[PDB]
Amino acid sequence: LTPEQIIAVDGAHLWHPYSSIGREAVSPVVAVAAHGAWLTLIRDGQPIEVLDAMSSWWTAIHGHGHPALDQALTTQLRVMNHVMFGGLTHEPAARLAKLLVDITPAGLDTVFFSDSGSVSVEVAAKMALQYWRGRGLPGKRRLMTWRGGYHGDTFLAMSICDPHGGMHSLWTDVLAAQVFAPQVPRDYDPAYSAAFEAQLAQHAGELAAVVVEPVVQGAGGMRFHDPRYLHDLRDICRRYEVLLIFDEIATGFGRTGALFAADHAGVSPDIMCVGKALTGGYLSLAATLCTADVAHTISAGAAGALMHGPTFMANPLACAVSVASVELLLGQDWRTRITELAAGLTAGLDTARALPAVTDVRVCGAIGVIECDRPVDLAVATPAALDRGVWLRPFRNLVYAMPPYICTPAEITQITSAMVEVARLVGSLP
Amino acid sequence: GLTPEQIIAVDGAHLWHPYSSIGREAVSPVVAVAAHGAWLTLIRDGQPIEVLDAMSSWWTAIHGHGHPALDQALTTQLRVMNHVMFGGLTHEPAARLAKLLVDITPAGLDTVFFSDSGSVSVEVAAKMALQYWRGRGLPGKRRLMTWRGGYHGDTFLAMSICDPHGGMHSLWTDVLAAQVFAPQVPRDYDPAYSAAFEAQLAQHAGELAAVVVEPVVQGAGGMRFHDPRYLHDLRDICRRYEVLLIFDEIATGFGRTGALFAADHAGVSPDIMCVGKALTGGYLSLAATLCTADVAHTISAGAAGALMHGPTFMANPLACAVSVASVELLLGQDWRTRITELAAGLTAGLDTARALPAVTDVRVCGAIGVIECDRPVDLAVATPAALDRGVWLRPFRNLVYAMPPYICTPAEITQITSAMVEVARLVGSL
Ligand SMILES: *Cc1c(COP(=O)(O)O)cnc(C)c1O
Ligand SMILES: *Cc1c(COP(=O)(O)O)cnc(C)c1O
Ligand SMILES: CNCc1ccc(Cn2cccn2)cc1
Ligand SMILES: CNCc1ccc(Cn2cccn2)cc1
Repeated sequence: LTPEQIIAVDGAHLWHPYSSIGREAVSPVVAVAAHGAWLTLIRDGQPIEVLDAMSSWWTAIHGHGHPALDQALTTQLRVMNHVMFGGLTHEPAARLAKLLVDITPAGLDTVFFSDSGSVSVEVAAKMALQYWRGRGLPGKRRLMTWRGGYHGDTFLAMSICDPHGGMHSLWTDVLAAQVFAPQVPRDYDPAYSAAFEAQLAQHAGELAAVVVEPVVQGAGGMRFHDPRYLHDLRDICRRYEVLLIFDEIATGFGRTGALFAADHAGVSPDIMCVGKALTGGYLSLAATLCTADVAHTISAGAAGALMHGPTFMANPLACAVSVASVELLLGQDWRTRITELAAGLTAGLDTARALPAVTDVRVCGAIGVIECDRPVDLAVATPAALDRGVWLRPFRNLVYAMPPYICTPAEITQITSAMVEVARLVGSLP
Repeated sequence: GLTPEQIIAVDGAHLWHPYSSIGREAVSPVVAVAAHGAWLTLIRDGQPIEVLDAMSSWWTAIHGHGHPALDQALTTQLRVMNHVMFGGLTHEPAARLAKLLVDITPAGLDTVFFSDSGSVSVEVAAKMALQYWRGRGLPGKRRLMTWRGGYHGDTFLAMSICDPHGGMHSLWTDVLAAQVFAPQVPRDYDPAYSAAFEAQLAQHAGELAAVVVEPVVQGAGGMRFHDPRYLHDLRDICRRYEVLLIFDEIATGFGRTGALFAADHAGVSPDIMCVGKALTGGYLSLAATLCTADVAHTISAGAAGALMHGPTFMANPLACAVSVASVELLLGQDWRTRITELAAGLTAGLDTARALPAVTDVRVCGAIGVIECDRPVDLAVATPAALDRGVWLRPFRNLVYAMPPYICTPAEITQITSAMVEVARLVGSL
């Protein structure tokens, strides 16, 4: 298919994320190649090279077409594409589970693989609810979280999305009614933790778990909070016997400057979800980890087996590329790499602070954010970014980047310059 | 990795398997070290043996493992573009697959929403149905109706339409969305069943968004078959009472029941349809939810807004590319004759099971062969019995069944059915 043919088929038949099909002002851009940190897109009938500043929704940490990851896939493809995990096991699953248990916060020694982040959150919730059924306390059936959060798009995951500002707000009437603490602040305030504890204490007998994104809340607004809050949550949850679940689907694998964001606080949750960067952006995969005690208790009493089992559970292809991606991360000085990236983002975004439509500029590891005073118009932002050789995808009032770890300092500067210019056009601005 | 004994050790310590109580399962996973064509290489007593994948790896590997055309499609795509985000970008594999799917599915399904798993595609179908009625200004239409014996995945909304009387999610009924269940659909056609279904639906019509069923064959809920005429009745009932019709074809799609889609046996089209499993030929996780023009347009009518769903790996180029090849390979051969031959082989090979003391029924529909027993099938007995006969079988409940790859030769089907009969014989010796 030519790019024009692709556009025609796409307009007629393809539903895109978070959209009203046939009603979007900004049409999809055709992508025809991806190599390293760069995408080849078609614009005005011609190929242009642009930086993947979004890492393809925060997944492509080593860039595209990395030879180690490519070859891990093709090596597994030759041996065994896939077998059912119901009754069988295999080397890629074992290798990946071993790696994940070793690098995640202490105590997480059991791994349930699934095919997507939203499913891994549903699995985490199922684990927490079934845990309490195994304990003979089935009244512990609600979840608690703080506002500003996002945990995926399946119906239980939607129930812990921010109720007012979250994308799933219109569904509140049909979702499980969960417990919400106020928005966690950026700076540490002991009063916030005290109030969280008081609220949790009131509901403890009906709460299976607290579920939060640690340190960085991504899709709900790119908000950062002090890691000390996580220390407090761990303490509160321990004292009131509520399980602690960390959703690290966005924060995992070095993105915030630590291997997992939990590590900024030295905290271990009872259950943890990972995904996105897990596969280096090649294939869909996610995992839910839990402690041995959680795993055992889930089938205690009359609770029985954990009744979940995705058809493509522990897919050899996805596991094999994930193993390579994780090993590639661990085999380099990733901490210094992310520190350099953060410094580049900070330096490059500094001039945005003085722009009239900019409310805040903030950086956490390989995450750089310009918060604006109005929603960002994609019809204006997209051409401006492409004109500068950068693929950016703003949402709400945020112009942000989560670039591949392989970006050179010059590439980071190109990205930040494009971001600054997009921000200038938000408030330029007719 | 890397030896089978090392794999077993890691697996035992760290890996949760589907539908199981980790650390409490009597039958350990068998190590798989390769798969090619219709065969798996499994480790039995430290030795690698080749056995037939009679299950098609949970009903996905319709062309066998490592089919050169599907391998090639994957590697070709890998060399150009592994993945880009579908939020703002489009690409050739997504367009090619969407065009194929709209062309080969029941008439009227012209819009495709890709996702990463079958369970998610069911949640998307439900979200579409609910949002459709919100767009029509009828937010009271928010429940689902189905018949008993059904299965639709493991995420929490999908669980709500699993049969709560003995279905795998039966313990959760108290916390799931309360749906409307008609009695078990009979095998033989009885107009009285449809008349009763209609009377029940009529009472709930004002609160029903959709009827959701598996057409012709109910898989995970019990390998039950029903007359396709029932689907004709459902279409008519749904039309007359203004309730959407959703067919979950995740198990029945792509030729499995002898028609390209099971709906084709009845000559009807649903308003929304889910596909998955065999979609990728069993290489990678992918699923899709299709809907009519009316559903797509309405969903964002009446101020209902965008469809707020968007999997991170939505429309993954690798998964789409191998699916295009799988679908084209199916369409480019006389698949209908192939399935007819498979059905004849299964029927001929399973006939001797009817006389066995523990066998209550033997039934075949397309490339699906089922021996139903009068007691649960002990995996500890069935597994080595089948393996010693060169066949991988995975019974569940009281069912010894096969859904073999379409590439199975008559000799291979004879081998599969012989193993099934021996398993059934062993069941009845208690
Ligand atoms: C396999 C299947 C699903 C989806 O289950 P997953 O484990 O998510 O693949 C849904 N519906 C039916 C009828 C199925 O057979
Ligand atoms: C991306 C993400 C998810 C899962 O979303 P998917 O679209 O299913 O990948 C869940 N939680 C968080 C915090 C995420 O960033
Ligand atoms: C793989 N998830 C869907 C699915 C669920 C149950 C079944 C039947 N089964 C149950 C246990 C083993 N197989 C088949 C597919
Ligand atoms: C891809 N599903 C998770 C997810 C949801 C929202 C966002 C933020 N976003 C919303 C629109 C474009 N980006 C990022 C990841």
